[PDB]
Amino acid sequence: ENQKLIANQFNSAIGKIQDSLSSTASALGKLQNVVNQNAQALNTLVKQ
Amino acid sequence: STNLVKNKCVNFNFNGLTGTGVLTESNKKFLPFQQFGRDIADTTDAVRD
Repeated sequence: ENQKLIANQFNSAIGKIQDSLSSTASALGKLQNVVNQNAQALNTLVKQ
Repeated sequence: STNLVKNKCVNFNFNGLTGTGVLTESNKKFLPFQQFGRDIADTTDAVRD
């Protein structure tokens, strides 16, 4: 009945995610802070 | 003082800057009243002759 509708649902959710990432800076936060808590891990290491 | 060399690991002994590295030509621009540049982690990555 609705292969097209379910596909549109999945891709529309995908597009909402795309808008969230292109807008929300904290959307990937859990890598970002991990990158950051790695970054000033090294940065503290050089500040040290 | 000594002349400048490129693509060779040499010591750096400036007025107040010490280190060892490789000096290559670059495209950055500095303000008239500046001496040396830094990166985010207070590590030099470009200087004026």
